[PDB]
Amino acid sequence: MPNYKLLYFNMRGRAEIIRYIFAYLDIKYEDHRIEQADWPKIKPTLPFGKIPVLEVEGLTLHQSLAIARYLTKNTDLAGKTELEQCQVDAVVDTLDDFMSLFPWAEENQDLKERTFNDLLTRQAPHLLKDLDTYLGDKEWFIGNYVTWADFYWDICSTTLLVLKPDLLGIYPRLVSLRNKVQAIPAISAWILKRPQTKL
Amino acid sequence: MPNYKLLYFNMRGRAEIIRYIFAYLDIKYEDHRIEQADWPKIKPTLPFGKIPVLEVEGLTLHQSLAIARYLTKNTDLAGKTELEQCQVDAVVDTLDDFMSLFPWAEENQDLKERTFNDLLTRQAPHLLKDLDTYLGDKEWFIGNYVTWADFYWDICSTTLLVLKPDLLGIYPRLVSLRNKVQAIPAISAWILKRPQTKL
Ligand SMILES: N[C@@H](CCC(=O)N[C@@H](CS)C(=O)NCC(=O)O)C(=O)O
Ligand SMILES: N[C@@H](CCC(=O)N[C@@H](CS)C(=O)NCC(=O)O)C(=O)O
Repeated sequence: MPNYKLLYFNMRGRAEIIRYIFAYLDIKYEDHRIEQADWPKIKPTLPFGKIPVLEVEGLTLHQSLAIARYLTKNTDLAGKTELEQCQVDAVVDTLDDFMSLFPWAEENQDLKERTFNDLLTRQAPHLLKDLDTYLGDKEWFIGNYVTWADFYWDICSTTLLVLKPDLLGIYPRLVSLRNKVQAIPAISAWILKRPQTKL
Repeated sequence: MPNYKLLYFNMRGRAEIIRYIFAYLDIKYEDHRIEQADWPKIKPTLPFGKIPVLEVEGLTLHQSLAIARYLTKNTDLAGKTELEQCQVDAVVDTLDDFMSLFPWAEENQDLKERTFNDLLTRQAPHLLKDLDTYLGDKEWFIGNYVTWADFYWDICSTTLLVLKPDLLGIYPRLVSLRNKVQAIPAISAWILKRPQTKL
């Protein structure tokens, strides 16, 4: 129904969860991508000087997870009951907590590459085992229906595999889960048309 | 109506936003506080091995902001419309993004004290000016009614003032806002009865 304008860098990054939700709900929007070179001109015009932001009817929303949660309201993706909605939120928060540990902006490319290494080999196995245990034998994180938490797992694991290709080898269940998310038609189409980018 | 069991350390920390919401809604709950010494015994029994957690009818919820958002649903505290709910969420996320930068677990008490210094003197002014600009002359962040975003500002600014006492001197509006939150009867009562703790 309404017109949407997503603004972010030409990368999956923080905006990708929003792009998945739009794809799934078949909601049209302008996927406005900017190059790093353009950022300096744009940054000062945004509320809290950061992206992504969503222009909705001339109102600029910010914060990717706040926007994702807003787009999924009164939708099954958010979770059917209030208890499930909290569980969906908790999983996205657990995954985001981890991805936030990565020093993506680290200037020192030595320390960075060395921290990435620690994270990927020391902490990840703990996150993965709890996540695996949580998922158990359910079809999706929450149960028998897909939620935006499952989308987030696909989004997060994609970048992580770019970092450490063999990261998921010991977790077939987590593998099957991301495979399932990727098989959903609306997502498969998006994945194929989406710009090939590293992060 | 239902029985609640909050589990966390004896500190405001991550669980304080939940304690504010309970106080305001006048919902009874067991405020179970544990000492650091007990943590090792408890940690392995929790889903993702972290606190706070909320036991509701024998179901363990986790992630403070996921729980806070669940408790505030179908309540004015969450924001009246879907657009305002997104804005309330976004403010909480902006404030949490910042507080997360603080290396609270830093072993190296030199680096830590030195990073805290940087954050407090270089980044905070930027967060504070955007926050101030956002609030403008509204009574509360969202407008003419209190939301859990306002609670969060009181919670976050409390710890920050423990760090840098003169941090808010240049922002009278942000000061008036936290003073207003503190004047709400249910909050005033909580503040007075809550255990005096540093963080
Ligand atoms: N939690 C926020 C984080 C926003 C954020 O840090 N965005 C970065 C890009 S990943 C940004 O705006 N960088 C440009 C800058 O801060 O100068 C969100 O998810 O939207
Ligand atoms: N974003 C999470 C953070 C959880 C977290 O880091 N909790 C800390 C206490 S503030 C914890 O569990 N510490 C014990 C440990 O990790 O060993 C939340 O808000 O619940």
